[PDB]
Amino acid sequence: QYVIQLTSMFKDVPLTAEEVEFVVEKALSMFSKMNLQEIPPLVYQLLVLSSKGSRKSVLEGIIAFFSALDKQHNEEQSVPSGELRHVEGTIILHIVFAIKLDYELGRELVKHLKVGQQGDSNNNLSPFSIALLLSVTRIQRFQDQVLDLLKTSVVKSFKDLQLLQGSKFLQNLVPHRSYVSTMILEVVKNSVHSWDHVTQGLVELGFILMDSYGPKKVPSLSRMPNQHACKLGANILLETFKIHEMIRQEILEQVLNRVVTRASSPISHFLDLLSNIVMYAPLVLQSCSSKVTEAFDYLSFLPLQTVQRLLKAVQPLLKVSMSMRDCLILVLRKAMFANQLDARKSAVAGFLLLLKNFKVLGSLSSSQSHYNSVANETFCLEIMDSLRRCLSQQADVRLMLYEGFYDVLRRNSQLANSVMQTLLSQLKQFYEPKPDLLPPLKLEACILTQGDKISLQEPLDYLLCCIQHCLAWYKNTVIPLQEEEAFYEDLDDILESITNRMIKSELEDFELDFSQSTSIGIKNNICAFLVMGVCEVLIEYNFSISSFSKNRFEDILSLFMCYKKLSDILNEKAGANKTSDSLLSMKFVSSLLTALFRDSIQSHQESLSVLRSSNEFMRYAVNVALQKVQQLKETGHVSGPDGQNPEKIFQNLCDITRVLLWRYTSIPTSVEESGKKEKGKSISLLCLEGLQKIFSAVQQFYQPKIQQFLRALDVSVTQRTAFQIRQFQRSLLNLLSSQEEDFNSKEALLLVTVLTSLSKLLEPSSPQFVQMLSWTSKICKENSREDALFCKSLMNLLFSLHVSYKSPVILLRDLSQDIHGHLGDIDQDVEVEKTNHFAIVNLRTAAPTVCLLVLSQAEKVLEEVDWLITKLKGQVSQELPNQPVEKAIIMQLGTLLTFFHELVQTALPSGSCVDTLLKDLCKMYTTLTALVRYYLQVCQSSGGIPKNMEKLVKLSGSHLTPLCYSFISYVQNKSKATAMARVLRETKPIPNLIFAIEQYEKFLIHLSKKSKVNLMQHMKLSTSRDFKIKGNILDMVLREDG
Amino acid sequence: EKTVKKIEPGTAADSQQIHEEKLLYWNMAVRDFSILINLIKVFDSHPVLHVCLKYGRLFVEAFLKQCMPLLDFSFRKHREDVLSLLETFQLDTRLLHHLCGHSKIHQDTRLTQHVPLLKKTLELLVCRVKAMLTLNNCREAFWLGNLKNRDLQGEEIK
Amino acid sequence: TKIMQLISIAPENLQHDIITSLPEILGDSQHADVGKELSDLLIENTSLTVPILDVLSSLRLDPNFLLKVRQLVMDKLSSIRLEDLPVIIKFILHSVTAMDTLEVISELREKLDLQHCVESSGQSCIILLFDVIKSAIRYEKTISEAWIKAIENTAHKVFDLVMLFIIYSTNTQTKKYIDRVLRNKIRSGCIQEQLLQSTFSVHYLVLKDMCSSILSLAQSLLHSLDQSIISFGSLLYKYAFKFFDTYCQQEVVGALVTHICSGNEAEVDTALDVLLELVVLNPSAMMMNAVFVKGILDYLDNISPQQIRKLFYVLSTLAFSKQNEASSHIQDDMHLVIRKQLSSTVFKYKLIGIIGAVTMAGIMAADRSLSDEQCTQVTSL
DNA sequence: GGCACAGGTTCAGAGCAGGCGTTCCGT
DNA sequence: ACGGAACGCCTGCTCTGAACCTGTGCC
Repeated sequence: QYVIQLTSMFKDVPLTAEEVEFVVEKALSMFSKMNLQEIPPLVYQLLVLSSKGSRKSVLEGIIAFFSALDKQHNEEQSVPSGELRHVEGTIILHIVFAIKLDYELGRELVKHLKVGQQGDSNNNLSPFSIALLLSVTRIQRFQDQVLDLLKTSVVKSFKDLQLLQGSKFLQNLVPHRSYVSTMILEVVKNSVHSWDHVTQGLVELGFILMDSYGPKKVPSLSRMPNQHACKLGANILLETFKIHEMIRQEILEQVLNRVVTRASSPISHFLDLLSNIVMYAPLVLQSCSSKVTEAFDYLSFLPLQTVQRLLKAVQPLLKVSMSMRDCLILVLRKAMFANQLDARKSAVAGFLLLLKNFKVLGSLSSSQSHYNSVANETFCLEIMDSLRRCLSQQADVRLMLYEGFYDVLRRNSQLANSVMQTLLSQLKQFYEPKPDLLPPLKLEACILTQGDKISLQEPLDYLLCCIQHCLAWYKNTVIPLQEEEAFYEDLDDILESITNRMIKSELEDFELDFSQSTSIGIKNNICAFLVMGVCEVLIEYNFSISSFSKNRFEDILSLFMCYKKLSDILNEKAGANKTSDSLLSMKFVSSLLTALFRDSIQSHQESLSVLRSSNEFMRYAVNVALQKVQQLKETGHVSGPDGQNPEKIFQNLCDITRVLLWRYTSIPTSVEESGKKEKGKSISLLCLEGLQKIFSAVQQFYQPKIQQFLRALDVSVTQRTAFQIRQFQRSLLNLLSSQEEDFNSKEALLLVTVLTSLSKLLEPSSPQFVQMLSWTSKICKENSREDALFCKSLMNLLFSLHVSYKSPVILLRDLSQDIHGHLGDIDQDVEVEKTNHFAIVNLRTAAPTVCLLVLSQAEKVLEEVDWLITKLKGQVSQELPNQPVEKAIIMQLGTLLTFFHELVQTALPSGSCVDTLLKDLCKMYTTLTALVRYYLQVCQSSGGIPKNMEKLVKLSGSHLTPLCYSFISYVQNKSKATAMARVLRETKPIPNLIFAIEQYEKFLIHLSKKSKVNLMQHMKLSTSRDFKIKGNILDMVLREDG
Repeated sequence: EKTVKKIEPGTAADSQQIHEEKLLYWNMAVRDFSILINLIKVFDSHPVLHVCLKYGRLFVEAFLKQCMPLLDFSFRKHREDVLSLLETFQLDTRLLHHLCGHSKIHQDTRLTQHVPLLKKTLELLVCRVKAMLTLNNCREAFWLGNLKNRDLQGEEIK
Repeated sequence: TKIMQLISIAPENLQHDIITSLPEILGDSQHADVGKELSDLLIENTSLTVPILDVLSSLRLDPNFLLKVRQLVMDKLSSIRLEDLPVIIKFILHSVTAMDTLEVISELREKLDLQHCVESSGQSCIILLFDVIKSAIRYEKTISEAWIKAIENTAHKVFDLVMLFIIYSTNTQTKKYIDRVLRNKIRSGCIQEQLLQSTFSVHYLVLKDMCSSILSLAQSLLHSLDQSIISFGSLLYKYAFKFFDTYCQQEVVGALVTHICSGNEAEVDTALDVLLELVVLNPSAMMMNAVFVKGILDYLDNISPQQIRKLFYVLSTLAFSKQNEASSHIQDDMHLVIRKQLSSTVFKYKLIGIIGAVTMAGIMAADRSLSDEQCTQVTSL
C-alpha cells in the first residue's frame, strides 16, 4: 500500500491522459483486494487526486463498489459487523466535503443520476447513493433539486410497482428487483450507526413528500403514486422518530407548525402521524409544552376533526401538568360562548374527551388514575356543571353531547350517577308525568320556534337513545357487579309509560296526514323524523326488557306498525327527506337478525311467530343492516355505539354475515311466493345487496383478519373460500338456466358482482383460480341472455380473472372473430360468421357494450407494452436476456394486430365507440413507433437486424395499413354554439390516426436508412383522400330552407 | 405565410360588404399559392422542395385556422365562390399530396422530416371541411374519394 | 330588562362595562332580541357604538339582521378615527356572507382612512389593525381569496401592498399563486417605485414580523430575468436593509452571500450591485458583517473574473471607508490570504490574487483632493 | 300519462409532456 | 457547407370530478 501512497503523491502533478488510466485502474484494483480500514485513506487519496480531473470516472467506480458491498452484505445476512456501516460513515462525510469544495462535481453527479425517463434509473439508486443524495440535500444549493429528484423517483417507482401488480405478464417477463420505497427504509435502518447528517435529509424529504401529494378534494390515475406515497412519507416520519433521539425534539414543532396553520385543506395524514408518534413516546411532548400551549389558544379556530385527535394526543401531558390543565379548561370555558358553530362543537368534544380520559379512582369499572382521587372527583363534577351549561344550546352540540355520553359512561362509571340525572332533567323537560296524557313529546318545546325560520333544538329520539344505552349498560354491568336507586326503575317506568301512551297514540295528536314550502310543513316533517326515531328507540327498549313475552312483543308489533305507517306517509309526501340514519344500535341489529333467522327455543318461537307474521319487519331488519353497512362503507365509524372500536364491530359483523348467508342459502325464491309489487323488494334481493356491500367493505377495511373472518363465516384461505365461491357458482348456474323469457337481472348482476369481489381474495397460482376461470369460460361460451349490463359485468369478471392468470391476448383474438361475425363487414361483399367462440356475444349487445370493454382492455395491454419498451430504452441508455422479452413483445403485437385486422372491417355504430377505436389505433401505432425507435439505437450499433420485426412489419403492412385508410373512408362515408363543441371534439382523431401512421412510416424509413434493409418495400404507398360535395343535396336543402 | 396569417376572420354579424372582398383576397391568395406551388417540378432539387414542405404545412395550417370560420359564417351567402375556391384548394391539396408521395418514395431523412405534420394538418383541413358542412346542416352532402398516387410530373405509380 | 335598565340609567363607564361583558352574561336564547335592541341603541346613541360593534362581532346573529348594521356602519367607516378602526374591521370581516366578499372588500379598500390618518398610539393601533387582519385572513379562506381577486380586478395603495406581503407570508397555499400575481402586477407597471419607499417609511415596525417572508419573496424574484422585477427586488432589499434593525440587516446579507455563491450571471450581478449600493447607503451596519465577506472570498472559483473585477470593490470600500480595529482585522486577514494566493505558483490562483490586489491597492490609495505612513504602506505592498 | 332513476354529456380546472427555440457538433 | 442533436421554456394536450340534462322504464 506504501507503493500506492507514493505513486499517488507523485501523481499530484497535472496530467490527464495517463492520470485518468492510473487512478481508475488503481481504484478498481484496491476495490478488489484491499482491507476495509485502508479504504478511507485510499478514498481520500483518490478523491483528492480526482479533483484535477476525471471526477465522474472515479465517482462511478467508488459508488458501484459500495453498492456491490451493500449487496454482498445483503446476501450475507440474508463477515457481518456493525463497523461495516461505521467506516461508510467516515467515508461519506469526506466525499460530501469534496462536493462542498467542488460544485461542478455535484452538478454532473445530479445531472447523471437524473431519471430522464422511467427506465433511465434502472435501479441506479442504492442505499449508499440515497445517503449521498441526502447529504447533498444538507447543502443548500442542490437541496430543492435533489428533493424534487427523490420525489419524482418515488412516484415513478410506485407507478412501476402498481403496473407490476396490475398484471402477471410483467411478473413472468421482468424481474421484481425494482424498488426505491424500501431503499429509504433500509437507509433509515442503517442510520442507527452514527449517520446524523443524514437525518436532516430524511426529515426534509418526508415533509416535502407528505405535504406534496396529500388529499385536497375532501384518484385512480395516481392511486398508488399519491396515496401510498404519502404513507411512505408518514412511515419515515415514524421510523426516524423511533430511532434518532436528538431529532425527536425537532420534527414535532414542524408538525404543529402545519397542524395549527393549514386549516383549509384536509390534514388527516398528519393527524395520524401525530397520533402514532405521541402514542409511541408521549414523554417528548413534555418538552414542547410551549408549542402545545400556544396551540391551545387557537382551539376556537380549528376544524373539529383536528381537535379530536389533537386532544386525544395531548392527554399524557394533561396527566402531569395541573397548571396546563387549568389553562386548557380556561380556554374551553372561554370558548363556550363563541358564536362560531365549529368552535362550540370543538370545545364540547374537548370537554367530553378530557373528562372521559380522567379516571375517577373510586369504583370506576376496569379499563376499556392520579393519586389525588378527590381532586379528580371534584374536577369531573365541576366539568359536569359546565356540561349542564352546555346542554341548552343549538342542536349539533346536543347531538354530539348525547353521542359521547355513552363512551363517557363506559370509560367512567361514577359520573353516570350525575349524567342520567342530567338526562332525566332533559327527560323531565319533555316527559309529561300524567299517564292519562297522550303525548310524551311537546312539539313546541322540542323544536326551536324562531322568527322567519324553523330548526331543531334538542333531538328527543337521541335523548331516549342515550338514556336506553346508558341504562342498559348500567343494568348489565354495575348492578350485577354490586338510597338513590329508585330513579333507575323510575326511568324504566318512564319508558314504560312512554311505551304505552305511544301504542295508544295516533296521528291526530301530532297533526300528521308538509314539505319545505312552508314553515308549518317544515316543523311537521321534523316532528315526523322525531316520532320515527323515538318509536324505533322504543322498539329497542321493549325488545331489550321483554325477555320474549307475548304481550311485550305485541306491543313491539303495534309500535313498529305505527313506525311503518309513519314511514309510508313520509314516503308518500316525498312522492334527501327519506334518508335518515336510524338510531338502531349495531349490537342490537346483529342480535335482532340472529334472533329472527336462527331460532330454536320454543318460548322464543311463540313470540317470534307473531313477530315474523308481518314480513314488513323482516324486510326492515335487513334494511337497517344495509343502511348500517353502507354507512360503514364511507368511514369506519357508525351511527350507533361502539363506532370507534374496529375489533368489536368486526366481530359483531361476522355474526350478521353468517346469519344472512344462511338465510339466502337455505331459502330459495319459491319460498317467498309474494306478489309482484314486493317481489322486486323480496328479502332475498335485499340479502344479496347486503352480501355484495359487505363483501366489498370487508377486505377494504379489515385486511389482516380475513382468515379469521372467513373462518367465523362458516387451513388456507383459498381452500376456505373455495366453498363459498362454489355455492355462489351453483346459485348463479341455477339462476341462469331459468326461463329464457325473463330472469332476475338485478339478482344476477349482484351475484356476479359478489363473485368478482370475492375472486380477488383467491391466490392466483392455486387450482381454485383455475376452476373459477374454467367455469367462467363455460358460462360465457354456453349462455346468451339479452342484457347489456349482465354481459358487461361478466366480461369485466372474465378479464379481471384472465389478466391475473395470463396475458389476455389469446382471448382478445378469439373474441375478435366473434364480434366480426356478429356485427358484419364494411365491404358488403365478404360474409363472415363464427359464433362458437363465445356465445355471450350477441348482435343486440356486441356493438355498444362489448366493444368499449374489449377496447379498454386492449388499451391496458398497450399501456403495459409501452411501459416495458420504455424500460428497454432505459436499459439501452444504461448500456443478452432481452431477446425472449423482445420475442414476447413481437408476439403480443402480432396477435393484437390480428385482433385489429379482424375488427376493423366491422361497421360499428357511429358514436363514442368509433372514437375509442380511433384513439386506441393511435395508441397502437405510437407503440409501434416507439418499438422501431428502440431498434434504431441498437441495430445501428450492431450494424445488423434480426428476422422477427421484419415479419411483424410485413404482416402489419399486409393486414392493417391500407385497411386503416379504407376504414377511415368508411367512417366518413357512414352518414347520419353547443353543437360546435361536439363538432370540434369529433374533428381530431381521424387526422391523428394518419399522423401516427405516417410517424411510423418516417421512423421505419429511418430504420431502413440506418440498417441497410429496405423495409419500405413491404408496405404500400400512403393512400390519401380528397373530399367531394354533392351539389344536388345542397340545392335540395337550400330550396327547402328557403 | 405572414401575409395570410395576419388577416383576421370577420364575424358572421359583419356585413357581406366586408365578407366579399375578404373572399376575393382569399381567392387571389390561394390562386397565387397554386401557381407558386406548381413551379416545383421545373427544379426537383433537395432544398427547394424541403422548404416547400415546411412552408406548405404552415400555409395550410394558417388557412385552416383563419379562413374556415369565415367559410362557416358565409357559406350560404357566397356558396358558389366558396365551392370555387374550395375546388382550387383541392387542386392545391392534390399537388401537396403528390409532393408528399414523392418525398416518401425517395428515401431521404431531411425531406421526410416535415411530412407527418403536413399530412396531419391537411387531413385536419379535410375533417374541418366535413365540420363546415355539418355546421351548415348539410352533413349528408359530404363525400370522400381515394386520390391516385401521381408523382411530380403527373403520372400514376404502382 | 335588567341589562337595558342598567344601560339606560348608568353612566358611560358602567354601561360600557356591562356592554363589553354582554357575551358572557347572556345565554343562547336572548341573542336576537338583545341584538335588535342594541341596534336600536346604536340608532339612538353614537358614543357607545364601538363596544356594540364589538359584541355584535362576538355574538351570534343571522346575516339578515347583520345587513342593516352593515349598511348603517359602512357609511361612517370613512369618518372614524384610527383608535376606533380595528374592531370595526373585525366586525366587517367576521359578519359577511360568502357572496358579499368582493363588494365589501373593494368598498373597504376604497374607504381606507389610513391615507389621511398617517404618536406612538397610532403605530400601536396600526399593528392592531394588522393583527386583526392576520386573524381574519388566516382561516376565512373565502375572504382571503376574494382579497387577491378584488385587487387583481382593481389592478397601488400601500396598505393593500402590506396586506399582500403578509398574505404571501401566512397562507402557504397562495404562495405560487400570489408570486405569479405579484409578477404580473409589477410587469404591468401599476406598482410604482415611490410607494415602496412610503410603505417602508410608514410600516417599518409591522413589516419585521414577516421580514423573513419578504426576504423569501425577493429571493424568488431574483431568479426572474425581467428588468422591472430585478429592480423591484433590489429596491426591496435595500429598503429592508436601511429600515430594519441589525437582525434583518444580518439575514439580508446572509441571503445575499448565498446568492453570490449561486454563480448565476444575472443573480450574481444583481447581488453584487445590491451589496455595493448597500455599502454606499450605510457602511456602519456592514462593519459588523465580517464572516460574510470571508465566505465570499472563500469561493473564488465559482465567481467569474468579470464579477471579481468589482467584487473586491465592495470589500475594499467597506474596509477602508473608516479607520477602525474592525477595519484592521478585516484588512490583515484578506491581505494575508491574497498574499499567500499570489505566493502559489499556480496561474489561476495568481490571476485571482493579482486581480484582487490591484483593485485593493487602488481603492486604499485613492482619495479626494493620505499620510506618509499610508504612502509607505501602499508603495511597499 | 308522468315520476324517479340512471348514464350520458359537458365542463373547468389541475397537472405535465413534447416540440419549438437556440446552439453546437457531426455529417 | 450543412444538418441533427441537445436541452430550457412554453403551449396545449390529457385526465379528472362534478354538475347537469335528457332519455328510459315503469306505475
